[PDB]
Amino acid sequence: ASATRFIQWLRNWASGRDLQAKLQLRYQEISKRTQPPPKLPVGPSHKLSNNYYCTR
Amino acid sequence: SNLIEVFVDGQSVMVEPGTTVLQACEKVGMQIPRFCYHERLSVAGNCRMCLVEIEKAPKVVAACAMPVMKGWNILTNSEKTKKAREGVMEFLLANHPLDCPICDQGGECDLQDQSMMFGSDRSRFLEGKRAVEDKNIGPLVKTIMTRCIQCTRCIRFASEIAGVDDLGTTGRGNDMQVGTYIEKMFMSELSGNIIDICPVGALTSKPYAFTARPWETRKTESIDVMDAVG
Ligand code: SF4
Ligand code: SF4
Ligand code: FES
Repeated sequence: ASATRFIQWLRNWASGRDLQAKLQLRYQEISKRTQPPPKLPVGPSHKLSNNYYCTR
Repeated sequence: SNLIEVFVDGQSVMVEPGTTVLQACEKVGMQIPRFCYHERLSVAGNCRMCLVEIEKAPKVVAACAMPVMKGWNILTNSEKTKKAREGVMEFLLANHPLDCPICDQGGECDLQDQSMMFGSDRSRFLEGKRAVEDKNIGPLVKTIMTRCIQCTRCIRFASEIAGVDDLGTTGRGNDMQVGTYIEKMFMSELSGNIIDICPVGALTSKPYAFTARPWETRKTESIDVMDAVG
């Protein structure tokens, strides 16, 4: 038998609680193509005035 | 017997009267970033990069211009000297094209080595950049006057040492073109030295053109044959 309902009882019985968190575990919440094009933020520089290398 | 004691960062050095600030700094081991000054050529205060602040003075004087008198404490690493070098470097590169990949000069470039060490990391610049129409000077010297920083060193070279008198400044402000106005084919003796005189990639060898970058080729010393002087 390959039916999940009866098998899930066996794997839970034989040492420790299972059911959730599978071996494969790549079904839901796996985002393909990452995200829409983002904008990377700038640090303490980039913005002009008082950006001398004498201070840095 | 004709010797003046002066201080470079507080260190004693003896110099001949008439010598410049940069000449006095060469004695101790210091080297102020420069663009116009040359060991063989004359003195002009064009670019104003060799700014060095001497204490008890309101304005910063160039290393080219001032002759050293008695009692000066030349400060090379002060708060104002660093801001002077960072300032002018931003002005020099505001109206200079992004040509480092297409430039014949690579690692040998004076603008590259100095802007990394003395100049600022980032530029405030937003809009501008002037473009200069290139003039065909000769088949021996390739000339792209867009990259020229109007330093006036080649003009002095052709006038004082080469003695040909063809190059000259034409126009005012941004619109200043270095070169011959009459579009004359400049070919004379010592014309293969003007490519080495120019600190930037404005004047370059046309027969050499594009083959290797300065860092890639291994240098070897040799005496040149087929010449009387050697
Ligand atoms: S002259 Fe120097 S800084 Fe200017 S494009 Fe050529 S390599 Fe780059
Ligand atoms: S072509 Fe070169 S040497 Fe002549 S003024 Fe321009 S930067 Fe200076
Ligand atoms: S190098 Fe001295 S003013 Fe240009």
